[PDB]
Amino acid sequence: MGTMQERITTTKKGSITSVQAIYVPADDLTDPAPATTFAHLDATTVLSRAIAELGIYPAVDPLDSTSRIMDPNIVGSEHYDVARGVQKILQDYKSLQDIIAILGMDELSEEDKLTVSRARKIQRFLSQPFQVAEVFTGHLGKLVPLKETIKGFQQILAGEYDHLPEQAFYMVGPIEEAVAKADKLA
Amino acid sequence: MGTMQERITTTKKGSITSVQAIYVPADDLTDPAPATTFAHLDATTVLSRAIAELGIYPAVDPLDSTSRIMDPNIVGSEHYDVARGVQKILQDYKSLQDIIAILGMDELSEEDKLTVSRARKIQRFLSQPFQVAEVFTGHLGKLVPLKETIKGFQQILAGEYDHLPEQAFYMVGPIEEAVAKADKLAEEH
Amino acid sequence: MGTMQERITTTKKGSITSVQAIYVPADDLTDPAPATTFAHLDATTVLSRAIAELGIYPAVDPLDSTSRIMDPNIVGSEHYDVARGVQKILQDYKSLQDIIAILGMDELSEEDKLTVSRARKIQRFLSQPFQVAEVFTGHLGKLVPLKETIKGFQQILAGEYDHLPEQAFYMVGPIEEAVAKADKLA
Amino acid sequence: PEGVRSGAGAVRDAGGAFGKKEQADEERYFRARAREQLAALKKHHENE
Amino acid sequence: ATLKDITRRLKSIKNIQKITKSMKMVAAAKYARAERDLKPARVYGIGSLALYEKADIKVPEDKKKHLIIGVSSDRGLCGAIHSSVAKQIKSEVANLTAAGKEVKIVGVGDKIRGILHRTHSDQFLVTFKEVGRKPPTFGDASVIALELLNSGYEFDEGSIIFNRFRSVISYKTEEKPIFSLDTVASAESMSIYDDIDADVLRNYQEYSLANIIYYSLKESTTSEQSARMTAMDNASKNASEMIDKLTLTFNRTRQAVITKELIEIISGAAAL
Repeated sequence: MGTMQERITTTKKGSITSVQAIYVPADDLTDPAPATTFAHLDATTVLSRAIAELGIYPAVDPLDSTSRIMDPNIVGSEHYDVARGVQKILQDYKSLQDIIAILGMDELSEEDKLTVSRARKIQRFLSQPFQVAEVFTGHLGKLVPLKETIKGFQQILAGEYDHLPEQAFYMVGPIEEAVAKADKLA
Repeated sequence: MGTMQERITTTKKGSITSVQAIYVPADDLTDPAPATTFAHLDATTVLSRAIAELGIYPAVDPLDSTSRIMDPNIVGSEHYDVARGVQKILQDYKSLQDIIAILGMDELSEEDKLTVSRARKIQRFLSQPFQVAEVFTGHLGKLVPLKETIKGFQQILAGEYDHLPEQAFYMVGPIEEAVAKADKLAEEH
Repeated sequence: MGTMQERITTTKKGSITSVQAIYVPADDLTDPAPATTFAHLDATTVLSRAIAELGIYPAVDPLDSTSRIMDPNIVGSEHYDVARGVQKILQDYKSLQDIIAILGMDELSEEDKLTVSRARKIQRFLSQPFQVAEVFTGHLGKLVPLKETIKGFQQILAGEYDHLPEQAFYMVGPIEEAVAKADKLA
Repeated sequence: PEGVRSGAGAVRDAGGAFGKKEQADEERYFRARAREQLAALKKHHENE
Repeated sequence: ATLKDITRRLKSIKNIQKITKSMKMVAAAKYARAERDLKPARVYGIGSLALYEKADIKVPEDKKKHLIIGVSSDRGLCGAIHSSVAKQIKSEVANLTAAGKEVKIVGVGDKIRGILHRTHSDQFLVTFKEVGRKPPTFGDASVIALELLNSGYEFDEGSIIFNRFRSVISYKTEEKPIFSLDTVASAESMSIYDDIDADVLRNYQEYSLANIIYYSLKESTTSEQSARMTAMDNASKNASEMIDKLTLTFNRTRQAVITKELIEIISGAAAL
């Protein structure tokens, strides 16, 4: 494994990047086959079926996937704080969803009803249409730069777009098309 | 194993009826010696140690024995339905024993209590005193024909003996002896 | 091993007293090396990591240590009765662990609660401070005579100290130090 | 499919505390009813 | 320490956890209905006791003994609900016997009878059963009050002990006095009421007894349900904690068995 994996690096002329698929035997993460591979990995991407049930595409689990360059010394300060806040809100929404199924919806305080709506909007701003499926669904593909992603999530986290309906954020690119689509509705 | 086993057969010139005893090391049925023997047989009886510790003899496991002529077109419909009805309630008994572990016996619904009461009586009636074991048990042996065997279980499944204690169905022959045992038990009380 | 061990004996010309330390690989007592040394000993002392985790020093297992001279006709009747009583009490408390670990203390009757309290009090009193460990523990060494230990365990078995907290029997010498530490810790 | 899957009756197969606790309760509960059934049998047979 | 023991022990806890998890929701569903009906009964219960509140009545030092009533159910797995009541029941009798009275204890609920049977078997006057399976009603209080008066025992004082629902996570134990004795009722402060008679007061005390009993039962049920829900939550937390270490132990043993069984084949092949 070492002799093969050490030829994929970044030299002065260029670089090579690899995406690999993993199968864990017997659901044991300490088996010698996957334990040796995990020493070379720098990121993970988890695809789940429950996300696909809600109608989210691509079905990437946000709380289960991880990276390693997610550090203030590398990616910066603003990027790190925004990506921390989104995880915090999406984590607390899942814990409070358990209460709503036992005590009832009336036990929620005033702040909870606001956090729930913000989480419900964020969970729909993460979807995106793809170009390779253009003909099947008849929608143009979108390619968002990094700056627009940071700004769009930061402004939703602030609470600025707290009057538009939920469905304005579904299957859109940058933040402007959401307000335009909300303008068209109603 | 295959070379030897193929010579014990009933060809067109005669008949051979064979009975073979097989030893299972450490009560493990996945061992390679008993594992490769199931394919050579037409009927199997599996003895278990859990049943023997309850005091029921012979300790035959009722949910792990099989035969090839258990078909509605060979033994009739009544005989087939009675056996399947017994096995279904014996399987249903197991699931109720998890609930009783956490919550007590008295919190169960009345239908569950009736199911458990019938299953316990069915379990006892399968035991029988043998004739070569008179030194151990101290009773005389019994033999039961087939029609009484069918009718006794059909009546217990119907619910005609819900007013008798369990002990009357233990170590008896036909169904006629359980009530005669219960009457003597009532007289001696 | 038998060739070497048979020479360390006591004969009609002198006496030899042996103290040996033995090691168990990967906390396993069924390994072939330490499992053949049990037949060459007259007294055994087994140490456990789980007891050391709870903070009881020395971490001696009381249900796995034996000696050859534990009989009424050598040590006397009173000593033997006290030892058998404490071992029975210790054994009984171990058989309730599964129920306590799930259902909780409230399901027990009164006698079971009393046995649990007495066993938990007895466990503390078996610890002791050593003199060679004063440098890195901040305590003072102690040395108990035999009669005081016998009487202190008799008194606990008789229930004379059921009104004291269980934390007063921790890291002391003779029984008189438990009442004073309890008095200070009012 | 790869992991450990349980079944029916696994509580009484391990033979821990809960299995014996389960067994004794059934024994007591069905030891109680036989007295009433025998008494009612004697009364019925004496009456007729 | 073999593989079979680990497998069996894992498979038992896997079922225990699901049983507790399924038992939690039923207690939540019952607690909702139990909370719903408390409000209409609270005003009735408070309205029954206004007269004794306005005109203070104090019992004298007599020797007709008390009538202590404790309320509970027939089901366990509810934390320390019954123990708190049984704690004060035996506390009061010591003070009562310090003065010296022929006190008797009546308990509704089988657990109360079971806990205190050993030390107070003689003081038991009468006990009830079949409580807690279905929600209580006024008819049950009527039956209890009717069966209480027919007893030849007579009292000058009495009290009833119950658990009062305070919050979804807390409750308080308390008791209320009874002045159902006619003689103590006829005092100076009652002179303001000017259309009374002995028959009227006898009937009035008769009704007040049933009112207090009904109020106590409807208070106790909700607290019992709200405690059972929490107990069934903690049990599933503990089971989930155990099934996580057992899996790691199982995996390690599974790898060790394969390595040990491969070494033997290699060793027996080399020696030929």
